[PDB]
Amino acid sequence: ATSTTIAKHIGNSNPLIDHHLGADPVALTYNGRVYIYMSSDDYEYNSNGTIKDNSFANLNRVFVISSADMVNWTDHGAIPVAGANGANGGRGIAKWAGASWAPSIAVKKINGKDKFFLYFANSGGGIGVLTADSPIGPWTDPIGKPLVTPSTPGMSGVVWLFDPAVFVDDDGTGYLYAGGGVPGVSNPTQGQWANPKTARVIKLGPDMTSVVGSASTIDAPFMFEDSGLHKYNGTYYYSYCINFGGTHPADKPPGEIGYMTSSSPMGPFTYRGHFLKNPGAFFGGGGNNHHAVFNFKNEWYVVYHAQTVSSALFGAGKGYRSPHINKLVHNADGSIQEVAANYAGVTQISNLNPYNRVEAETFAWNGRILTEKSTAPGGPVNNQHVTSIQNGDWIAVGNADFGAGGARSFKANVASTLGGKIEVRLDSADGKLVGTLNVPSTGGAQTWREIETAVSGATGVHKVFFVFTGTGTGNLFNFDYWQFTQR
Ligand SMILES: OCC1O[C@@H](O)[C@H](O)[C@@H](O)[C@@H]1O[C@@H]1O[C@H](CO)[C@@H](O[C@@H]2O[C@H](CO)[C@H](O[C@@H]3O[C@H](CO)[C@@H](O)[C@H](O)[C@H]3O)[C@H](O)[C@H]2O)[C@H](O)[C@H]1O
Ligand SMILES: [Ca+2]
Ligand code: NA
Ligand code: NA
Repeated sequence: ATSTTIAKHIGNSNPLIDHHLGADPVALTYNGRVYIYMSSDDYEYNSNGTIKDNSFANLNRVFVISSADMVNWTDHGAIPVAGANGANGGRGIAKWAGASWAPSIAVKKINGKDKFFLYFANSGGGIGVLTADSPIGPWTDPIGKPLVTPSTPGMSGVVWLFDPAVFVDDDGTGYLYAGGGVPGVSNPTQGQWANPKTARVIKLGPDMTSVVGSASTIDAPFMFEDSGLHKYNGTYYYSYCINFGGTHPADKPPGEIGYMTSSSPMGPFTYRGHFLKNPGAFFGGGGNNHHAVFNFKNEWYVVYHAQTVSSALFGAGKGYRSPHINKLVHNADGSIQEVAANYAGVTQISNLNPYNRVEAETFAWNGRILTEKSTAPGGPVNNQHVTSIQNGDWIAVGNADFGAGGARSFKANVASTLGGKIEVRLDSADGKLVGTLNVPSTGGAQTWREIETAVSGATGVHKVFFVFTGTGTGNLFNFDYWQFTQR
């Protein structure tokens, strides 16, 4: 049914979202929210409409979601990064780039103001950067040529010049890690598998949109891709995905996330071991492994991908990937424990306040809707709405705190051709009905009205379900934001 959750099931926190896909995740922690930026995985089909394996043909945008609590995620839509080959309908930002794989994100205070930098790979040929004054844009290409190419000093022996990771150190110096691939083309020797020497680190200029000096090689044993950097107790941890070829020793298992430490961001690094098995080990099958380690609201986590949504829909992952987050633990000696990747994920860290404007596209669970960029007046940058709403569809938030006094009323911004209803229920999709909002015909799908209705019996902490009903097909209404009022 639908009606039913695809993969992220009520009470579980992984995958983070399941109303569309998101590969190669990276995290930015910024002023009480974590933002996750992702390659734009999107199904490819044979001409007869049957699913086929991901060939990365759709990897020309960056999807962005954010959360204050690890359970409810705001969908910020897509950044149209790639602008070459007519990509993104002429509205792509980096006109030189045909692709925008594997984003990295950084924030640095420049001239007294926080500036944001989004890095990406134009497939395996070069890394670019876009800039913005907020974590969600709007975005500018201040170069627009690649930032790093094989002609950048120190980058010549890189096989795949991709998968950037950008770190801003405590002294404000930025560093870019990148590269991967295995030399030897169709058939690497054992020694080429064991020491590809294709990983690189280069210092960035103060502006974060230039490099200084030359790149240094990081000799990551069995390097493949997926550079990562985090800093824990004054030590720099370079992490990466271990390759799949050649014989491997016990301590460098194929397709797992390995890590190295150094007292300096540019090395020398020493291999320490491995902390994330292949997603296939946990969720069945196998595929590429991509990750980022981050500290959010004082806890260490890893964001990574797995084929958990595509598998649920098609009965095979086919290379189509979804974001997951689990806790990461450093030991007293500075080594990292194996991450227990799972569906349960991270328990909600803070309650949601239902008395502020909350985007309709801020939800923890759904069955089964879509989000798209919204014609509603006002709203946040790249404001989205919930759409593809049919009778019996629903969305839900985790742990909204109505307080002891509870809610007086409920408001929703909606656009509808024929009208419908939003039932507000506590705890479950068939739970206590605290109100029902009648969505009128507004004049059309792009004509917006804020509607208010009474609620009663909404006190304390509950999951909240918004259950959609109406007659006729197809889309009952679009749904932009909501807000409760306090008793
Ligand atoms: O090989 C065994 C194996 O074990 C199985 O149980 C698992 O299911 C598999 O995951 C695993 O196979 C490996 O799977 C990973 C995940 O996709 C592959 O890595 C990708 O390699 C290809 C290259 O063929 C990709 O696409 C290439 O990217 C370059 C970047 O420059 C680009 O030029 C071009 O479009 C492609 O050639 C990705 O880059 C990798 O993630 C292993 O190849 C595969 O053996
Ligand atoms: Ca909205
Ligand atoms: Na990455
Ligand atoms: Na639907």
